[PDB]
Amino acid sequence: DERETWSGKVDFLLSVIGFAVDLANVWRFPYLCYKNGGGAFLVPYGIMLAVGGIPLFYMELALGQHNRKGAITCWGRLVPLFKGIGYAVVLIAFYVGFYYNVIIAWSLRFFFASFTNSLPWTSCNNIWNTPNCRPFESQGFQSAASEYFNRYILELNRSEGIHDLGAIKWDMALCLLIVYLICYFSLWKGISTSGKVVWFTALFPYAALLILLIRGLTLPGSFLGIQYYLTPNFSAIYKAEVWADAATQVFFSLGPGFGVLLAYASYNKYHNNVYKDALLTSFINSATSFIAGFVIFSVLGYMAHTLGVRIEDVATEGPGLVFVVYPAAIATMPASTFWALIFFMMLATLGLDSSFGGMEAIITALSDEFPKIKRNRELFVAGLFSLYFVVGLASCTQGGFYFFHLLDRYAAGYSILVAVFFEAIAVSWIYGTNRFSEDIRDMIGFPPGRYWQVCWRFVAPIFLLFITVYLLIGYEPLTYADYVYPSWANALGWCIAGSSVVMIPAVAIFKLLSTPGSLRQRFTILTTPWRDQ
Amino acid sequence: EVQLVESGGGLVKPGGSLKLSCAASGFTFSSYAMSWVRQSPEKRLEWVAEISSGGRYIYYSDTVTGRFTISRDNARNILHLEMSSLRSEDTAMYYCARGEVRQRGFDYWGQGTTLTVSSAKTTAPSVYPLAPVGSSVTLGCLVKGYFPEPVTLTWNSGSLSSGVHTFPAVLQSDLYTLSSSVTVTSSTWPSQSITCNVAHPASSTKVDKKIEPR
Amino acid sequence: ENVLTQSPAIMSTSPGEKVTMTCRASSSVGSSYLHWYQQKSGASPKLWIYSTSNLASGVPARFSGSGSGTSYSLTISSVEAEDAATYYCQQFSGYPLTFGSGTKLEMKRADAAPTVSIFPPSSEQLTSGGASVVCFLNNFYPKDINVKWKIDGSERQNGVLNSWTDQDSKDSTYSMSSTLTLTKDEYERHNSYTCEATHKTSTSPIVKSFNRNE
Ligand SMILES: CC(C)CCC[C@@H](C)[C@H]1CC[C@H]2[C@@H]3CC=C4C[C@@H](O)CC[C@]4(C)[C@H]3CC[C@]12C
Ligand SMILES: CC(C)CCC[C@@H](C)[C@H]1CC[C@H]2[C@@H]3CC=C4C[C@@H](O)CC[C@]4(C)[C@H]3CC[C@]12C
Ligand SMILES: COC(=O)[C@H]1[C@@H](c2ccc(F)cc2)C[C@@H]2CC[C@H]1N2C
Ligand SMILES: [Cl-]
Ligand code: NA
Ligand code: NA
Repeated sequence: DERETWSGKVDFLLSVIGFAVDLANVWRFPYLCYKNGGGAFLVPYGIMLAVGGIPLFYMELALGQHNRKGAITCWGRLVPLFKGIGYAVVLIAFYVGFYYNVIIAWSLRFFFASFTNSLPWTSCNNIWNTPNCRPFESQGFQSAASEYFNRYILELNRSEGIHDLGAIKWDMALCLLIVYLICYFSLWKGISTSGKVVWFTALFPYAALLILLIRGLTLPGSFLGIQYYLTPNFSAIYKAEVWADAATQVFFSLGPGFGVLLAYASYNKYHNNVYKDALLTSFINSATSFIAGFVIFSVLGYMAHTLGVRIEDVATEGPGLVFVVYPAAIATMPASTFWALIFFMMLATLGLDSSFGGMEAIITALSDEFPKIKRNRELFVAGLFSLYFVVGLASCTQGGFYFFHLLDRYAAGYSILVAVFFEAIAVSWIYGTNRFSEDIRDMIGFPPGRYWQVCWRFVAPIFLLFITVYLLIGYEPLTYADYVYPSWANALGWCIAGSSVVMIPAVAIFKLLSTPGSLRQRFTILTTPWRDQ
Repeated sequence: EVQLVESGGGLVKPGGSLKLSCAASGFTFSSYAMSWVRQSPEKRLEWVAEISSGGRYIYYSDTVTGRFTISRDNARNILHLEMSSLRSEDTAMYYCARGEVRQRGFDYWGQGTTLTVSSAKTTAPSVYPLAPVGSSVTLGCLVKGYFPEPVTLTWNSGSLSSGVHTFPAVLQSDLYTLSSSVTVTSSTWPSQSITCNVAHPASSTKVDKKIEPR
Repeated sequence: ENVLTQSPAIMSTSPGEKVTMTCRASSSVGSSYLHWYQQKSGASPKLWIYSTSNLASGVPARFSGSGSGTSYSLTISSVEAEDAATYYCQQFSGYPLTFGSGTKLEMKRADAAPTVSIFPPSSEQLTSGGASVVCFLNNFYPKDINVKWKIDGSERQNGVLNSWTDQDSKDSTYSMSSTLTLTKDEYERHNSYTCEATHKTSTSPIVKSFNRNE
């Protein structure tokens, strides 16, 4: 009956804080505030967070602390018919590990390359440069920080597509190995250590954000970047695309449906106030994004003033923001080597605690389903990370970015949405809100308010569908720069995107032919919760 | 709006079994965790059993567990409590409460039903008129040797409300002895016919005892 | 169990005074899990103060709550007569749930001497073979009084039944009924009957005697 528990309350919180906080809080968010009406964007963001995000963030956490088991077993016990939810969710977190950990590797490679008196990405007279190189971003040209990250670090120029991955960057394979070594000795003996490793990975970014906020705000032209960041424009409120961007970002920044919030909370005490944990964590997540926004744009404004570069050419999203745009600015300011070291170290610690939970979601949900590998945690996570590293060598290739970009757009993008959708429908309609409220009451003390109950069954499916429907609208064949992916790569992507949620009906169908009885007397069996004995 | 009524209850011999019920009204019953709380004759409160809004989580006290069985019927809005192997300690006024929110406690309490677990047998009371061997004359009404509680004593069919003192029953030799005094003017009686009435339901004994001088 | 102890058990107080009842737990109790209940006589309890300090609905602002860990206290700023009841504290921290022993509020009054009335055994009781001499003691304060049975100048101290009443809600006095129960024979070998009330209101007892030869 007894499983292990967090060796301290903060361990759990820092684990959930650490997972939820991501580089997406750095480059997805401050960009969205920029393009969708400044401070006015906080209104659809705030509302979508209140009625959509936090309710879902709460739900999975509550399920974790209640059913006390991983993603596969929790949904198997909740609703036997939709046990496939547990399966679809876990291997989603398995696919992500194939491309997400290469971001941390990039951050380490830059950290190792920052040990110098003159940063290598400042000049345009290097071995890797082209005549189209300029000291900073410009319309029609390339920058020094861009060609460094592209032609030297990635050597992406030597690739003609995903069909041609080229050679293997062993300086990159080393960094990837280093990452998996760190993720290894952190999750190897479980929450006893992983609940302590997060004390660094989830706290250091805030330390770095502090001294980057100070450095960023002392720069000349820092206040100008703040204006670009938060100058109100309530015309965006009328735009549904803004409400979509607000809804999307809110949902993807809290990250339910990875079975990690489910896994993490499953190590909590049964009578732990999980309601306070959900509200606290979700806020800090959104608050972290807000803080990071100042850090970026104070530096971004500094470039648009004392370096003479258009704000349109620096207000960038994606990895380009912190691998090209931001380091270029650091290179100009005094004590550049210092800011460069702590910035890339921040980026590394921003992904580790997220990767921890992503991997932990796998290990935990598998240990509760198959008792054999629970006694074999070390030997299992050995082969798992070895598989990650082996396949991860494809990410360390010259055309490794093309493989990374394919998985990024397919593996987690759509697979999550229709998985979390079935999560909300199962709990609120199949399982039912009235007995879910009964569980939470028995745990923390009080049944959820009418607000959370309405949000869980009416607002949540609409919210998720509203996001899913617009992501369908803005779809266009996978493209990066000039390179258009061949339609077999897109087909390959949809397979990886489909191999997840294909578990929902498949397991439902397979677990429907058993056990014996009429059609009506089997839906009853497969909707009967495990705790009716 | 919110109203809780407790039925069942009565006299049960040791080892026996009785089912108490609670009829709810004025709220969505399937949204409030009910709970039984009993009160010993020395006016001491003691929690017995809690049942969830869906009746999936059950909590008992250790002095009670193994014997009692709290039950719920959210369809007809009724709360049950089935008792077995009763002992004399279980003698109390059992209340019906709805403590759905823990950090608040029981917000509404029912009227309460009385359970007496004794081996003693029901006997009828003997009512004795008490008459004086003065500004105001005081006479009495002795009700001796009945079981179990309770009884209903009033004066002149309850026309009088004060000047009257009804003393509580005191158990002795498995029998209760109750008394009551009424004070009137020296004019009023004996010119009036003041009478003591006593009503003991358990034994079907209804008496009136008009009091006379010398 | 998490036994709650309240002090003090009976508390006397004249209207206007400030009173403080305490509630200490054997184990540490969450602050938002301790609640208070008021139970007036002959009525079911009511939620009075939930979550330590938060007053319930309908509770006047004269009430307050304070405390933490293993020490809590309810406090009435200015006591009114309608606050005369018994107050139970209750911890919700863990199961099984436990109530405090409870504290009892009783108003203060200018001390009054009892109106003692003595009664001969009814002729009907003498027919059955018994003889109960009843002695009523009405309207005194404070509650503690001591009755004294004497027959023919000799102190008889066995076979009597005492019964006090609850504090009156109008004049705040008490009343007691002593019932010397005798067999008819023992009733007749003996000449006289006397009940004496030794109260603090008087230096010497209030005596009441009657005889059959008159
Ligand atoms: C912009 C950054 C700095 C802060 C983000 C604002 C967020 C954290 C705020 C704004 C509006 C807030 C919500 C307003 C409404 C409620 C109802 C309440 O019963 C639960 C909390 C909840 C859901 C709040 C949660 C926190 C909330 C979502
Ligand atoms: C603008 C930046 C620099 C502010 C830095 C924010 C830091 C200091 C804040 C944000 C989140 C906070 C943590 C949130 C979670 C907990 C759990 C709580 O039980 C102990 C405090 C602790 C551990 C907090 C410590 C302080 C904290 C780390
Ligand atoms: C690609 O998807 C993600 O990165 C999600 C999350 C995460 C989930 C799984 C994983 F293996 C690594 C990270 C990290 C943070 C929280 C949810 C969402 N991210 C914004
Ligand atoms: Cl965010
Ligand atoms: Na995030
Ligand atoms: Na992270």
